[PDB]
Amino acid sequence: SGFRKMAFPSGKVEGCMVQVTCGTTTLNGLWLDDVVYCPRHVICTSEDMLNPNYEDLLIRKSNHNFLVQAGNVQLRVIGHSMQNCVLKLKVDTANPKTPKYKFVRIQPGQTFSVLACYNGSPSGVYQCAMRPNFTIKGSFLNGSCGSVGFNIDYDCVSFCYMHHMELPTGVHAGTDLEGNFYGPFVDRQTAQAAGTDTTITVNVLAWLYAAVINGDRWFLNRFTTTLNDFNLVAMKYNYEPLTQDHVDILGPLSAQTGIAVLDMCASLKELLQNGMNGRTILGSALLEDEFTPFDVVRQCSGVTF
Amino acid sequence: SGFRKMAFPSGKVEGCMVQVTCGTTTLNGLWLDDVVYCPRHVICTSEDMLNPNYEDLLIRKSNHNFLVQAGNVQLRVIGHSMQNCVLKLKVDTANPKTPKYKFVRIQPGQTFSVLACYNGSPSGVYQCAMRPNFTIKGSFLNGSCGSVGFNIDYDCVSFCYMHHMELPTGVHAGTDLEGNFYGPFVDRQTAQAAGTDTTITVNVLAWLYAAVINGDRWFLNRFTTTLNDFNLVAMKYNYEPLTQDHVDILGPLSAQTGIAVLDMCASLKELLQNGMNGRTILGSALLEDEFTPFDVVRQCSGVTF
Ligand SMILES: *C[C@@](C)(O)C(=O)N(c1ccc(C(C)(C)C)cc1)[C@@H](C(=O)NC1CCCCC1)c1cccnc1
Ligand SMILES: *C[C@@](C)(O)C(=O)N(c1ccc(C(C)(C)C)cc1)[C@@H](C(=O)NC1CCCCC1)c1cccnc1
Repeated sequence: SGFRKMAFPSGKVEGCMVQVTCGTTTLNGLWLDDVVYCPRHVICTSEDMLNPNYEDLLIRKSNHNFLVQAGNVQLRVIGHSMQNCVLKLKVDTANPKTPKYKFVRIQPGQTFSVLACYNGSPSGVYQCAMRPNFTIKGSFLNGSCGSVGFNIDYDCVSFCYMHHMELPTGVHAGTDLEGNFYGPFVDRQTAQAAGTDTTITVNVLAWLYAAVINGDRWFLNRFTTTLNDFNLVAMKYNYEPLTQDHVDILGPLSAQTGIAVLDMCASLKELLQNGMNGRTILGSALLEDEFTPFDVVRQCSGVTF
Repeated sequence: SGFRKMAFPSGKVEGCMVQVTCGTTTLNGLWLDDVVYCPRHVICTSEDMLNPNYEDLLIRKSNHNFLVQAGNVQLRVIGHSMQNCVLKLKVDTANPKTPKYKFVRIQPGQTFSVLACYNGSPSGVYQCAMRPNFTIKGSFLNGSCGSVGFNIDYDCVSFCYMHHMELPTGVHAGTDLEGNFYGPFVDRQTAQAAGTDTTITVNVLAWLYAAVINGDRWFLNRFTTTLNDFNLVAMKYNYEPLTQDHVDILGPLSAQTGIAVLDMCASLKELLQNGMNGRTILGSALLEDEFTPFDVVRQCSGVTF
């Protein structure tokens, strides 16, 4: 019983983190087989952070300008390239601790674990979600660039995020591991604003199902509703619209609790119109939207890796 | 910027988890050097879960009845003992992946990371606190016994908790690694109730300091107060009383924000008397008490391991 913001075990990623230095900037790289991956802005200097031409800045750099350390060790760069917004440094030694892995580009509403690193050393692990506006509400300090986000499927690590920057609003932006940013953000010191951040409806429903499984029943009601009529209420409160694919993704939880999806939508509707009245659900006093339906089943059914 | 429930990287503990079977019960053990540690109730059977005599049950068991697996491997038990409520199984192979470690018995209000395991395989990692009534509000399913809680200090793992059981109220109880329970709980299927669960005041203050560091300023007020007068308000709302040691532990955060401890107490007092008025602090709609002063500085100053 119980329900917590649970991250994946980080062991397999810990072994992959290295420190990357170009001139005087030091950030984190990801060492997989014989390639090190890091944000390309490692090659920036102070004055061209406003509008750097990375291609131009790269002509003035050779293999030996990039210093890669894995712990106290030193690795030899024998090649370098730029793929969108990440650098790929080819090194002489394949990581002995490379796990089975793949690169995935996740969708908004999806969640992942973040291993926050500084100087190539892991500091902590937490869960977060890709928000509908393609930011993440992370916990990152100066130096955290190149930290990565991942999901684990048994023995296989799926890398989905590499941290690049903080926006002046305090939320965070980054790329997939092919270096394409999530959202419309660029790796420059310009005015970049996030759009409207709406609530991930299918995740809130999943979280109500978890509450039910754990015995928290007070919000369930007599009412039912329709997809169209719920989405009317969703739009006034800035909730993502619910589709039949979302209804289908909720099937497993519906089956376990005996509660149909549309009856749970009816319960959410009342909580949006009348609030929670100083009550709490699963220890929280607001509707939580960073647990996916899969996050819920894994926590309340015990999937291992 | 940002603030999340952050756990320690779990790599060093992952390598220590093994599967322990006695007859037909399978739970998790902790393999450190040539000893495996697990809850002694692994030797229970169905009918004597009401009141087992562990000493008696142990006379009918020899080394070869205990099966220990580390992954697909099998380890040889060459000795066994009972220390309070844990079994120590002596095996023929020292764990090659033993980290530097120590056993610590933590105090209420202190926090740690939990690696939830099933069948000796890690499932997820999260943070929790030892509550003032010596329970923990964890996330554990059947099979999770023997999962451990730990803090990390650079390279050294401090083990503080081993999970033993769930109470019928849904919270969790366990031992230190010397097998002495936290609280008055016993490893039997009897009516065991937790006492009053009060709020950890020094942790709430620490969390207000984190909010300030992250720019969340709206709760700060003109008032100040006194230790005695704050504790009057604390007792009506079931908050732990604040001592001068607690004031001193908050010194670093006070120094960083320029805000004296007693002025922050004045702000907490108003939030207890008038509530938060539908506002939120650090994304939460209630006062969070599972971050210690050290948790805060580590997150908002970047300690690595
Ligand atoms: C990458 C690193 C380690 O230097 C860093 O911490 N940060 C960063 C990221 C990108 C850049 C440029 C502008 C693309 C070169 C510089 C610095 C900071 C960060 O993003 N600061 C931003 C704040 C205002 C807008 C411009 C830069 C960082 C700080 C906290 C969390 N993540 C990243
Ligand atoms: C240990 C294990 C893996 O069998 C288990 O999951 N649980 C458990 C713990 C202790 C016991 C005895 C009674 C001491 C032998 C039995 C089973 C359960 C658990 O604690 N169930 C309790 C619920 C009602 C009171 C008696 C037992 C468990 C379940 C969920 C989370 N943690 C532990």
